[PDB]
Amino acid sequence: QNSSIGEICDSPHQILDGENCTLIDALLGDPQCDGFQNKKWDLFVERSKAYSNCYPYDVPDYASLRSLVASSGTLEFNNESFNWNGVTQNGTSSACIRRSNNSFFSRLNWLTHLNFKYPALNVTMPNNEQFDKLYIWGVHHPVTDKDQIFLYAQPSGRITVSTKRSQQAVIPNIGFRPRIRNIPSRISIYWTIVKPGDILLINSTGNLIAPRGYFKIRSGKSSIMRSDAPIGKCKSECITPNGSIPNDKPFQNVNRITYGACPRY
Amino acid sequence: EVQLVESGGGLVQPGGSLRLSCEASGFTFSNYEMNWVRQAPGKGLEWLSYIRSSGTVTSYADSVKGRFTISRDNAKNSLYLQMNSLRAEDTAVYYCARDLVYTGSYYGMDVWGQGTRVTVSGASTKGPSVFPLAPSGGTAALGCLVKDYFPEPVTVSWNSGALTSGVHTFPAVLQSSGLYSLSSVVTVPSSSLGTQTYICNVNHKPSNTKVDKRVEP
Amino acid sequence: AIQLTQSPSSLSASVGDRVTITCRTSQGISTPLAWYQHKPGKSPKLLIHDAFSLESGVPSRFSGSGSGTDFSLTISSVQPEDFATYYCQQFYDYPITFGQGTRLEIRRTVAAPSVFIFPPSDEQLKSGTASVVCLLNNFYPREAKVQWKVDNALQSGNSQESVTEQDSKDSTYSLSSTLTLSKADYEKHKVYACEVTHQGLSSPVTKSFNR
Ligand SMILES: *[C@@H]1O[C@H](CO)[C@@H](O[C@@H]2O[C@H](CO)[C@@H](O[C@@H]3O[C@H](CO)[C@@H](O)[C@H](O)[C@@H]3O)[C@H](O)[C@H]2NC(C)=O)[C@H](O)[C@H]1NC(C)=O
Ligand SMILES: *[C@@H]1O[C@H](CO)[C@@H](O[C@@H]2O[C@H](CO)[C@@H](O)[C@H](O)[C@H]2NC(C)=O)[C@H](O)[C@H]1NC(C)=O
Ligand SMILES: *[C@@H]1O[C@H](CO)[C@@H](O)[C@H](O)[C@H]1NC(C)=O
Repeated sequence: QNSSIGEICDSPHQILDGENCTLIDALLGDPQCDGFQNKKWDLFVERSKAYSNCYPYDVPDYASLRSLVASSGTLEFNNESFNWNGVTQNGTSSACIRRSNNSFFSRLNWLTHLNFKYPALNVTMPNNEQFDKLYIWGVHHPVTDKDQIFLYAQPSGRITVSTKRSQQAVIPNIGFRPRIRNIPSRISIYWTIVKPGDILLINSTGNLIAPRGYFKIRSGKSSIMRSDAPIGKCKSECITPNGSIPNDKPFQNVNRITYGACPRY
Repeated sequence: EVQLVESGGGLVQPGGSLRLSCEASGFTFSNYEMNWVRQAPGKGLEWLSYIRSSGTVTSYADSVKGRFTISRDNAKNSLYLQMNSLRAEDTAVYYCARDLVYTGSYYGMDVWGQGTRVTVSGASTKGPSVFPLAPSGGTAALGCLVKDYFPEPVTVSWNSGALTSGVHTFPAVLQSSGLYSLSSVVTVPSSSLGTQTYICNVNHKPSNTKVDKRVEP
Repeated sequence: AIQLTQSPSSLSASVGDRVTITCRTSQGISTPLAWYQHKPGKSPKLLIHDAFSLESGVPSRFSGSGSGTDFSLTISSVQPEDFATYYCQQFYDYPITFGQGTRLEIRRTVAAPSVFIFPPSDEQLKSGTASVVCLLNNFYPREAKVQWKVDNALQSGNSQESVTEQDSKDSTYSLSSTLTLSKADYEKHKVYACEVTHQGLSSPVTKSFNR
């Protein structure tokens, strides 16, 4: 096989079009991506035109987190009621506008001090389910020591997200960084998988971007594909970033990246 | 016009010191963060340092941190880079640039300096010798040979800028004597060699050597 | 620090095409990347928002897309003056870092080189050095062979050459190879030839000169 139709057939596979959204923006809750909440897909197609329009952030191991959610095939999110006693929740920012108001990532709770007191937070979450939980949390990096003190009443914030198997400790990096939507600060995003029977543990003294719940980790038969090809009304079992392709011939030279039953390369 | 004029570059011995200046005009120097960027010969762009508009807020690239020092003077609309403990790898063309921050978001470095060359070597400057390339089918070619000079660069113009079409000034070659040599040529109508005078205007700033040599058939 | 890897390093595109350049980050970032056009003998300029495009008209023909790890620079219509070495930079976190650069090479129809030879000037021969320069003017593609001959004897190791950057108008090259010998060795001979091998030439062309 050597030619492609140029379009991605919406059948028989479940095709979810990202449009102006990446997977991580839909994962975190960028207000332009709220329409992607809880969505299921067999193949999720990221676009080149996808862009971030919320609070500026990085993900240290971006490639692997993008692989976990892509395989689960779902963005299903179940809220949990953490006991954030003594802190101000629902932190908002003018860089992440939702419905003409200052907002933030839908799936993230940015905690600030309460009455200029912000105590050592300790929360346990048991994961009594029969399936892997994916917790998404972050670390805020204030621009100045003045910004650190004003937000958290703590010059040296520390964060530790632990389980019975793993532990992650992150320290903020105070400093100036190029203004993104008028924000010289940033946020580092991390994730933790809590397997059934294991407890999620959080030990934040400052700067925490608290999670709001978990994502379900399903059987990884789904995947992700970078492609600019349009989504079309047709039926084809093989899918390549150049478009859908028939699977009658035994070999193909269109693209090495494929999804579904495809000819060998 | 928006200007960033650069000064201070030259030839310096290893371990020696040198200072650069990026004088600004056209815009308000007091509101822009300034940057120093260099590319070595055969290398790509390399960010070096940065000041915030209010001063006292700096950080450096690891390659030069501890040796170089960036500084600001909003009164004289100028940026300074103090280069100490210079080494061979520090030889590059150093640029200065501001940060464009339209609305509230950073977009990149829009206005760039003209370029200034710093050559760190144990060698000394030597002026070039300029020799004509005289014409001997229907269109003739003539030029000048700018042989044996150091360091880079030299600039060559024809008739003080009147003759521009057809000119090809070639990149230099570092011949085995440790000196550079290039040739600039221009093709002209073969029937105007007697009616038109052709002079190349070689300039070699590091040795204060500028020569107007006549190319005569 | 955030490191960038740029692909490809060299790129040869015909006129009027659509070309995309990719940069990849070591760490995923939400901020886009900034792109730059580096002409020879000029300061690099900001691509994505050139001149006063934000203050004045929006239209532009350089597109910079990508979020996360893979970003891209797209040129909607390749032009003969697009010859440069493009660079991408991240502005998420200092230190600011660039890529290795992508040298776009505008491609033209095959052109034939004009060959000229220059005898050493009188003022050289007094200083004790002879330099014989041979010019290859306005040719394409780059690959061309310059062969020096002294009394029809092959010459190697005593010649150097350099090529200009591709022209911003006719997208051609130009080459100059120089032959260096002493005054004594120069006057030991009388026939110096310059043989040029090139695609646009059906047979090698030799420009020579006596005395
Ligand atoms: C994905 O992103 C693109 C690019 O940002 C979006 O296209 C943009 O859509 C907006 C509409 O909100 C257009 O703005 C319009 O401008 C006119 C002229 O002032 C104004 O009268 C309208 O009221 C509106 O504000 C904008 O021009 C347009 N840009 C481009 C390049 O097409 C697109 O809507 C996003 N979503 C999707 C699903 O594609
Ligand atoms: C996390 O620590 C906080 C305080 O550091 C706990 O809140 C206190 O818990 C102790 C132990 O049960 C009580 O004696 C106190 O009355 C509680 N309140 C205060 C103000 O100290 C909290 O219970 C701890 N987390 C969990 C899950 O037990
Ligand atoms: C914070 O936001 C959540 C969800 O948006 C909401 O349920 C809650 O009432 C808000 N306020 C507090 C104090 O949690």
